[PDB]
Amino acid sequence: YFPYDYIYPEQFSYMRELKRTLDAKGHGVLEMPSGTGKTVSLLALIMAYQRAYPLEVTKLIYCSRTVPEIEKVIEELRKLLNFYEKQEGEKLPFLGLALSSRKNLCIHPEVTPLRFGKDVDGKCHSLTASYVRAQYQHDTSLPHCRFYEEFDAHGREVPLPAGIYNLDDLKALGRRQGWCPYFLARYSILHANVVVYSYHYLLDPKIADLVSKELARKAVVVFDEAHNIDNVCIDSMSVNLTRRTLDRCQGNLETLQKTVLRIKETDEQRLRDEYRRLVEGLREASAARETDAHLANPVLPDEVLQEAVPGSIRTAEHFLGFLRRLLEYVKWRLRVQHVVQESPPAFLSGLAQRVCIQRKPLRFCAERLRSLLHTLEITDLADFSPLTLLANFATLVSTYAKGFTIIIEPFDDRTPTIANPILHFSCMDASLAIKPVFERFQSVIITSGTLSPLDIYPKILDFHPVTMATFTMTLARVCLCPMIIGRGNDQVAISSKFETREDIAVIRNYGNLLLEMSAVVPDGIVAFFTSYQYMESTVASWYEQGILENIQRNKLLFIETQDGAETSVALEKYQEACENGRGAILLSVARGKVSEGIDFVHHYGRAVIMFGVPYVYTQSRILKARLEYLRDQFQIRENDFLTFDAMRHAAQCVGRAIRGKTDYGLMVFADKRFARGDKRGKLPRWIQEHLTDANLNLTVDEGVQVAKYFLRQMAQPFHREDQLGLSLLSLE
Amino acid sequence: SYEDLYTQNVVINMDDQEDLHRASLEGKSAKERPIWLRESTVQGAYGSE
Amino acid sequence: RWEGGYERTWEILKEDESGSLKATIEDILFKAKRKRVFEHHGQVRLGMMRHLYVVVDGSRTMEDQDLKPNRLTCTLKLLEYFVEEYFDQNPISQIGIIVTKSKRAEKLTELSGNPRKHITSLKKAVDMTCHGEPSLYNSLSIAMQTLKHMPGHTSREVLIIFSSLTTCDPSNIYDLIKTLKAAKIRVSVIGLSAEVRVCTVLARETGGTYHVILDESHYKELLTHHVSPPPASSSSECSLIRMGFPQHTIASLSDQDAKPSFSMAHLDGNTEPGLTLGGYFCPQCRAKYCELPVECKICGLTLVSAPHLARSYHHLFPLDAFQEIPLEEYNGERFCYGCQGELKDQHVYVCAVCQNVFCVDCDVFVHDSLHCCPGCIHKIPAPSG
Amino acid sequence: KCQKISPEGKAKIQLQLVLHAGDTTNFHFSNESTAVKERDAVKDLLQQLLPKFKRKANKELEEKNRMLQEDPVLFQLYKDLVVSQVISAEEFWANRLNVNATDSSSTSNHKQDVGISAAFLADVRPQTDGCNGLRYNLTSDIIESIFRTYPAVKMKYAENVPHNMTEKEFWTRFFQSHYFHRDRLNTGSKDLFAECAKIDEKGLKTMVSLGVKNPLLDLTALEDKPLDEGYGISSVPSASNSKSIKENSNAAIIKRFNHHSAMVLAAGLRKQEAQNEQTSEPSNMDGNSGDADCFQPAV
Amino acid sequence: AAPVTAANGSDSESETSESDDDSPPRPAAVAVHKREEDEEEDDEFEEVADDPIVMVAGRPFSYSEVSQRPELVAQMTPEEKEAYIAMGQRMFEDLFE
Ligand code: SF4
Ligand SMILES: [Zn+2]
Ligand SMILES: [Zn+2]
Ligand SMILES: [Zn+2]
Repeated sequence: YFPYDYIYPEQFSYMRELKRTLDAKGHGVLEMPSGTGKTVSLLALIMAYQRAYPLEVTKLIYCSRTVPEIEKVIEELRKLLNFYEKQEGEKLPFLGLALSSRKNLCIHPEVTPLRFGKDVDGKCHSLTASYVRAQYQHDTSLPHCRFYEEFDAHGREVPLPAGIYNLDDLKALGRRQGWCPYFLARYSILHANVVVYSYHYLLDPKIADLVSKELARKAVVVFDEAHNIDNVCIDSMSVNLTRRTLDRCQGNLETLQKTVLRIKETDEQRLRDEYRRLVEGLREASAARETDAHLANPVLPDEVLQEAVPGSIRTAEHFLGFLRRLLEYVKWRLRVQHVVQESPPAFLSGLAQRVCIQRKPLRFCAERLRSLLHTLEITDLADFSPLTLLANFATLVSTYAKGFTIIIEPFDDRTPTIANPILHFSCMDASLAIKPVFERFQSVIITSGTLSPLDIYPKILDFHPVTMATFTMTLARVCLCPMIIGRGNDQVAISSKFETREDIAVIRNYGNLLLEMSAVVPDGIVAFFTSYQYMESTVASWYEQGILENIQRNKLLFIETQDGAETSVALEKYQEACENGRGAILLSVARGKVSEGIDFVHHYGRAVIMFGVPYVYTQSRILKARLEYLRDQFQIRENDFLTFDAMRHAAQCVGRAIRGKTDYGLMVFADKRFARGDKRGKLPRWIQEHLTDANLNLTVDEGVQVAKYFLRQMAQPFHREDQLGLSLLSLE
Repeated sequence: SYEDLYTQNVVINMDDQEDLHRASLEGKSAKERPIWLRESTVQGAYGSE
Repeated sequence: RWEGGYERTWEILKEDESGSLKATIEDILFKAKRKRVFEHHGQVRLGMMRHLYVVVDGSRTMEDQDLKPNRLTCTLKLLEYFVEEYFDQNPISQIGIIVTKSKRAEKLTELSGNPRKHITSLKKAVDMTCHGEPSLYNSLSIAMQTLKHMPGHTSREVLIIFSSLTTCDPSNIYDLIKTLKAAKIRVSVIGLSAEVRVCTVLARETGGTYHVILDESHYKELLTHHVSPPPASSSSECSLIRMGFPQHTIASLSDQDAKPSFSMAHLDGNTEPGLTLGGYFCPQCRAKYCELPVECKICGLTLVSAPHLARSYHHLFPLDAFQEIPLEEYNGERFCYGCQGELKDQHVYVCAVCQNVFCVDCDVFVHDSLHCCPGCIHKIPAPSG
Repeated sequence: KCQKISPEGKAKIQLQLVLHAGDTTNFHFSNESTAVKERDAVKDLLQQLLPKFKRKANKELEEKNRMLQEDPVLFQLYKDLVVSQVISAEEFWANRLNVNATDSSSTSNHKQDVGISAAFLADVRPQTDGCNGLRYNLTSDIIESIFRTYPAVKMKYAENVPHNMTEKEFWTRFFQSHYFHRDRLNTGSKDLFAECAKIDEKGLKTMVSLGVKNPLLDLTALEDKPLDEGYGISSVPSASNSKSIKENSNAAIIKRFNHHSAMVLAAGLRKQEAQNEQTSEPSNMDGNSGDADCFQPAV
Repeated sequence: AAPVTAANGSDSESETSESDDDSPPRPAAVAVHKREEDEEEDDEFEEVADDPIVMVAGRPFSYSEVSQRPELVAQMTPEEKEAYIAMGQRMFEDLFE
């Protein structure tokens, strides 16, 4: 038993769900809204299992979606370790591995404070296993990467580290006795009772290593916030190419020609000596760490990538074969970007007719390009990163162009103009990135609160026998207060799904309701719009009538920008004003950058405003191809897929202001489209406990009076309310 | 950051004040003063009570 | 398509007599009345002297239609009852009235213990215009400078009442919390609607409470709790000397008009002139003036007598009620100790010292004015005599 | 700004009052009594009679003697006790005058309002509209709010006036577009842009030194990890590049964002110098639905 | 006796003001008048500016109506001349300056 939070009851329902998974042995779906303790109650049942002496093989890899939430999972798992470590008396060891790669890497001051992740890790690996593997020992070239050599020493040895560590625990241990996040991460993957990281590593058929053994029906995988999986399984394996990246790929390719040209006959013989070893060999020592950086296993739903380096017989012969893959690609890409065209067999069959080669050297050219510089290795990833984007695009053609498509949007179509052309090559059936995950492990359990419409869940085409919702029995319903404002028989103008600045009735209603809510909300207000086009037209219209000027009198304005550099500095100013002075207001987009995972609470933003249904632009041809393929599997579900993606992002912007129970958040759906759809693909605990009362056909005048009930009754819960259990589960 | 102009200046002075409220009485007389009608019953007057 | 749904809606709304047969509106009323919470907090302090500076908000938000269409006449009118009740139970203590308007903090009344001066001053604020933009740092920094002159022996708490504006923080009030603690002062914040978190920590670090008014009846109950001194105990505030013990005189012998009355022209009591009938005088200076417990102007200390001055503070000290005991046999004398008759409707309250049975009219008077038990005179002084 | 009327040829008579933000409100006259003689009277009496204001120019002091000079009634008591050599000057500033000098000491250095986040933010909107038309300053220091928001004006006014130029030609340069706040000035946009960049750099170092929760830092490394930028490139797809609309409506909002968000932060750094560290209490991480109110003082 | 000396005030001082204007007299006669006809020979709307009443020989007239006529400038009482300069702080302050 884990004495901490009051008993609803809730752990009794989560205990039965974890028992049928091991018996049925399949994927399970569990609804865990943000209003219920999905961390204290979950981690209390998970360590009872870590002590499963009977259960022969028991694992957990647990993920999340943001780098702060990793740390959140850590700390919460810390304390439940604390208490029944105290309670059960004699403590058995533990490990939870927050495995953060790039952005949490290097302790050398020369390397660390350059801003990006990938390029600087290329400088790191170029130093470690490109200059100090080639120049294998020296005095200046072979840089003081001294604790990699300390890893060499204690990787020969056997330590036993203590427990689950933070991200900064491993940097502080970097200073003291913990070594490299990567390499200690390797030694601790060798035995780890719990590794916590992001699910983007597993759901990416490229550099995914599965960090598992050869067992295909063992281990336990637990996902977190896996509601938005339809796009991750497609955007991960998606590849693209622009004229700017293609121009740099051709410029850096000429530098490689001058490297081989200046090689005489003595050094040239050493390059051909390793070519024979790679053919007769198959377990090369370079497959331990350099595989994770370069394209590891692009054919994840198939087998591993290991061939007898085809398409090469000499060193200079491989350069001409790769040069034809660049001089012909620039001639085929520029000729198809003149007009619009969408045909998967146009690029697959067109490339084979021009370049008269086989599908074997074009498939393995990505791995051979990395091994080409391993022999000379005097290079570095800064000059190799533009060459990787071209080799990654060719890999998705020899064994993936038989089920994908090519979208060409050159002349003004959600893409840059003629100054920077771009082509699209994504997927449709979001199941190729999750099928190897279900086959490599035993059972995978996803935990999402906003994922409530389960009728559209078979989009992934995967079985799910474990299905259960969550109601959370609560005495006082002052936790949340969903409200729907849609004017009605007074103006009926509140929706704008295909209108820009043609009318001023809907824009005026959005400013009149927001101005009144800015004086009654006790803290901050976190509003969201539809897209970037309708958001800029609404703010610009308030400058003429004089609506945004009155908002500046009370709260401070915060609008999401476009660049990622000015976005991080804008959120820090919002968190400082809401905690020190008066809570400000957020005017962003439902799919912007403050909607992925901010975890803002009461002292940051306890009010949620939704301006219309957050739909998507289906007129674009980058999304129509993803929906056209659904008609081959589901004909009648051509419209329900758009409703799911619209209500999922709407609940995601709502399921963030509250985390425990005493947060008391407020959400507003100021749109008339929320009429009958609020009783189907919505939260089951909102229909019976909130949406039962008549509060859907409200207007601007009525929406303020209803909002006063949540802002006035909230002052009563102050001393004690729903306190059941008495730290003993009520003897249940 | 664009640029704007035309008729953008600052006004400074030091005068006015001293006797300004005395003019509000004359302008208010142009409207209508609050008063009832000339009550006259030519018989018996009231008695408050 | 309106009549297609309006015609069928009236058919259901017309048959509203069927809902009256069910006991829904009746079963909830009997269950909501039995919900008697019990959170007795020991709000009591040995310190008899208290200095308070009530802050009254005068912004444009004092006209919202909440409890009444004119909020400006809701705080000013109910504050007169708090001032009259303050001098009723604590006549030796005094309060202050500080308003805030036009981004300024203008102190209305001074630090005096005149009940008539504070009541009549609130009626003048009716014609006061409500501009807006309230300032909390201005009305709080001035109150500390005046309160600093008081010697360290009192609670020197500060009361702040505003219209529950969304975080009334001018410019970082958290930096002032480290300064207010050095002055050993206390801040009390009262809310009216929305929650104020920037003032909740201020009421906890300095020493006080935070409550939000929910109804007109809740605002009167909260002011009663502030009549008692805040429960605390310090070591640097426990030194005081020279207490003024005046005596009541009539300034006459047989007739009031035959004598020059009291509080006239040539009399030294020129603070509040007029035509009264009597007053107090300092035993160490023989200075006759108003009989109101105020600070004299010849010594430098307030008047703390004993009959109807210092006793009012001790009369509120025994704050305790009575307990209950259920039974299923109908027995227990059923004779009240004060009014003989009872009620005979499941109402048995006994005492924890003398065990006396009271009715519904006697138990209310105990916790409101009697403050003790009549049986403690015919039982406790019995063995000692 | 300017008013418009109707000529003698037009049968209708409408009055138009052009404001400053582009709002034009028409006023069609309908006075049945006298309209021909009053449609010009409204025009004439609004142009032949314009209000004015007063600017006090007197040397101020900081000693306690200022409290007696401002009140001629209270000053008579100081001449009857101290000047009349009947008592001592120390006895008057002890108990006779103590309840008045305390409250009057706070209004000797009070610059309009102390706050900037709530007590003054609700009144800074009508003060940051430095345009022309017909507007004029008031008696109180109305230009002090610009000094708290634009630190570069304080240095340019003391190092060049009355050095190079005087007050007759200096204020209209900075106020060439105060409502726009990012116009181009030949007087020194170089000093104004460098001052705004220093405030944005100083305010950014304060947030980096703290760092309690920055989810946007990992969003960059999350998209760059799979070597895919199919979503970050299509940031604002307004589909209006040659029309000068995408870089016009967006630029007019983001530029005003850095002026209003950094205004509160710049005023807060000049008060406590970022020494509070945002409270920093361990109760922020704790989110349990319980309490610990068991210790009752004085019970 | 008590090491406190905290006093009051945190950032409210400076030097108040007394530096908003105080400029030597330089302008005199106005030269601005805008337009009075009917814009570019149009209709409906007409441009109307400002023009205070100046006293000239005891007869009320506009300020700019007298400055445009040199025969009405030197023919006035010296007492009204001091007011003619003080009235110049309107169009010289609204425009230019
Ligand atoms: S290995 Fe560990 S230390 Fe050496 S570069 Fe990568 S981080 Fe920096
Ligand atoms: Zn005395
Ligand atoms: Zn009784
Ligand atoms: Zn008793």
